[PDB]
Amino acid sequence: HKILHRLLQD
Amino acid sequence: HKILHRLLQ
Amino acid sequence: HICAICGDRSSGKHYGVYSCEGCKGFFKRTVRKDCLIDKRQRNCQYCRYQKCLAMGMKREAVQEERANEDMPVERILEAELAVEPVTNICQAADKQLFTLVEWAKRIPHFSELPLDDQVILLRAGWNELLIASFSHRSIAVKDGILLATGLHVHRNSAHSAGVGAIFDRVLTELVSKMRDMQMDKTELGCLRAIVLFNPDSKGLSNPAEVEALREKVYASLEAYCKHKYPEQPGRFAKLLLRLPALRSIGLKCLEHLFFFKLIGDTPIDTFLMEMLEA
Amino acid sequence: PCFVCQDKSSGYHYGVSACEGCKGFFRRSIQKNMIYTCHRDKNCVINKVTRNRCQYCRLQKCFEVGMSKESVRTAELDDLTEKIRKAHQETFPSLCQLGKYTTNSSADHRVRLDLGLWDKFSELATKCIIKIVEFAKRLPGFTGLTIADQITLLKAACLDILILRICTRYTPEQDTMTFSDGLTLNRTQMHNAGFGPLTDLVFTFANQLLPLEMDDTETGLLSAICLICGDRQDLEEPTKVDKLQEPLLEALKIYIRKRRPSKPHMFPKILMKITDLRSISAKGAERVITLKMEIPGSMPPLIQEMLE
DNA sequence: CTAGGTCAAAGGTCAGC
DNA sequence: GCTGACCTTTGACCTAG
Ligand SMILES: CC1=C(/C=C/C(C)=C\C=C\C(C)=C\C(=O)O)C(C)(C)CCC1
Ligand SMILES: CC1=C(/C=C/C(C)=C\C=C\C(C)=C\C(=O)O)C(C)(C)CCC1
Ligand SMILES: [Zn+2]
Ligand SMILES: [Zn+2]
Ligand SMILES: [Zn+2]
Ligand SMILES: [Zn+2]
Repeated sequence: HKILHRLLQD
Repeated sequence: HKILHRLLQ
Repeated sequence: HICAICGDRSSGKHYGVYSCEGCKGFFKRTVRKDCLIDKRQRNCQYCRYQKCLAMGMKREAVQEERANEDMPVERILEAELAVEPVTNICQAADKQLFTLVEWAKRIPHFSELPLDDQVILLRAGWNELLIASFSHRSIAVKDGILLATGLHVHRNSAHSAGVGAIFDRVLTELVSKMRDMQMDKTELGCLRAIVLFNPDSKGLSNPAEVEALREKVYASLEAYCKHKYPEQPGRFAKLLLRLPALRSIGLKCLEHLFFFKLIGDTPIDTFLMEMLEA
Repeated sequence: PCFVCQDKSSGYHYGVSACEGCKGFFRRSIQKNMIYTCHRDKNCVINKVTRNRCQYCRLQKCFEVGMSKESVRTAELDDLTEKIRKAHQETFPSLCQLGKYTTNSSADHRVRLDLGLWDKFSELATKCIIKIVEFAKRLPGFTGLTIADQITLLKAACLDILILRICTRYTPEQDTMTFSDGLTLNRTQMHNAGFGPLTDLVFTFANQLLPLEMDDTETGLLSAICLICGDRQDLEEPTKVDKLQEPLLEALKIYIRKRRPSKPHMFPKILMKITDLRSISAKGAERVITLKMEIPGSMPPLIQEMLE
């Protein structure tokens, strides 16, 4: 999914 | 491994 | 055979006069950019330059025009400080993956690169990154490794579930070598910065900048090996040589995790499960 | 007149009228296989007052006026460099010295395997393995070594040597590779001969070797470094292997930057092609055991003896 | 008369102060 | 930023076939 994408999100 | 030995010596 | 300007040692004639290298460079730069004089006191532009012209130097003989500071080891030093059987190692892998995402944001130009580029670079060589992490973390202990949760894993217990050949591959080709050559934390973060800036990764949007950052990592790590270990002539080359073994181990390493996944026995954490499922 | 820099001639040198400076420049460039990079538009005109400025422009003008490349005919660590150049050039003839030919056996679209090309490719493979061991012998200090450890290094690096050598025989304009006897195969024939899934990546490696502009010396030294590696398992004297490979690394660096002043970053890249070579040979080793069952007869002796 | 080879004298780099 | 010790490259001159 976007777990890494959301971990770098903020 | 005959080939290797014969080749080396 | 003595310099006719300041009495220094001379190898031959320059610009028409016996001279040394200092007067040579001084005259050349003075012509390009437009008081007793001996080697003790040659450093007044008049005298120096005026004595060069007086002894016979010709301005027409001059021909025409023919630890770094963008990837400094400074940021790697800051990075490695900033962050730093089978089921336990998957545990430590998942715990470390968050800190790897954090370790990405401390490389000088990792933040400025694009949205897709971050995710691709990070989940392209994550296993080699963390394998380098605990491989460098396992220098003290002999035949075992130390995880991110303070777990010692070694010998037949590490060899219990048919996972000993790869463990010995890491111990022999990575841990014991890093220990035998005493690799600094800086050099570790440089190697992991090279593994990080992989331009041969799939789907990369404008990978030329990634490869360029890898170039600056090459140069900065090399100059760092020039300053830190000048006695060791081959320090940059043989520490680079560590990367092939890292990829070879990471391959069979990752495939072990692949079959382990597709049999459903090992409880794998979700964040770890992502990187295995592209 | 000098057709390059419009200077006084000294005779007809290398095919055109040239001065002494451009003559020495062309001889030094061809003899040392130099690689020049221009810092401008590569348009830099060369004459009496504007000389140098860019070496690539001067050499380019030498080739534009018609100078014949064909007419052309520290030291401690360079000795072994020239030695390995001799060994690799005498154990593997370079691509531009083979009167190559072609065949038409399964040459259009891919099949699972062609028995005849697998046959000719098999004798070619045995031959090139023999010459691989011959290249190993002529390396400095490889003979005076543990026989079990020599067999270890050859068993571990044979596929890497094969992939590197066969990828230094690639033709980009035709997408073809050429073997040691002149047999030239296209990508389809390479697949049908017994490469299969390796093909795509192997050819990939070939293209990845094109920007590096490696010559015979760099290929020989890289081959020796892949051979002499202290990371191979089951080694009885690994530290002496590492010590034996250090001067090969340093000589490779000195040579690479000797031929490239404006690109002092090519040694880590050429050295890091090993990182891909490891995976390619790693999948090829089991590609052999996939070829085990598809052949009706059996695997040739040296191929299976050196690849397992 | 043109190859290859030589070496004084141009060019350049880059720690160290 | 200038300095100067240390290295590379150029080209006029030379010898051989
Ligand atoms: C090499 C190794 C494994 C893979 C580990 C991965 C993919 C990441 C490790 C992260 C850690 C454990 C970091 C740390 O210690 O801080 C597996 C499971 C194949 C079994 C043998 C040991
Ligand atoms: C040995 C061989 C294989 C690879 C050969 C490679 C990668 C290069 C061969 C180059 C030759 C044979 C060059 C020459 O003709 O000199 C593979 C893995 C397909 C399996 C079958 C036997
Ligand atoms: Zn002086
Ligand atoms: Zn004064
Ligand atoms: Zn000219
Ligand atoms: Zn130019």
